[PDB]
Amino acid sequence: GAMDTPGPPQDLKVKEVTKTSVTLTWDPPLLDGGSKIKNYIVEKRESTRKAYSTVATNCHKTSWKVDQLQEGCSYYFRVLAENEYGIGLPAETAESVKASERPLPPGKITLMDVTRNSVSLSWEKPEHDGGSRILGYIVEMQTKGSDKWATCATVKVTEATITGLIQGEEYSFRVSAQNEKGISDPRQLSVPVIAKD
Repeated sequence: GAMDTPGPPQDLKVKEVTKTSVTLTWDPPLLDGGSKIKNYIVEKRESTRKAYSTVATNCHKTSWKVDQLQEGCSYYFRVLAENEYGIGLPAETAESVKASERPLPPGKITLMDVTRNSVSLSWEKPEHDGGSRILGYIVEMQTKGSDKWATCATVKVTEATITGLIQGEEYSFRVSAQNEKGISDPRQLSVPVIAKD
């Protein structure tokens, strides 16, 4: 049949993303051009650059982890199959991917006020945002006796007052930071709080 370089890799996608790396996965071309695919070539393009940079020339599996990326920058990726006639058609990712990840947790939670029906909390911003700006915080509460944590506030500022508490009941609180990539581990307030006064 046809004698040619190979068709494009199929279903190229980004499997995982961190502030320093992206893992790619794909499937073999539907057409090899009549000669065995010897290897794949993997390339990256920081989105402001006109030229790709080659990351691997002898990739022998349908996956590759591209590392040493620059935090906060966005990238396109390209994979080509190669046979004895040379380099095949490119598969390129449809959208750019930003090298960033979910943030670190907020700083230590500080208990600011307690009354018979409320608790006020304050915290510092995360030590690092993972490369994507903090969008806000999720406060969760646990009531004595419960096997669950429940969201009790979603705020953009670094403080929250939780109202509607029962006098004499004991509550625990934790806070997580969120950005466009995900949500940090929660940081729990160091001690439970009895609603009183």
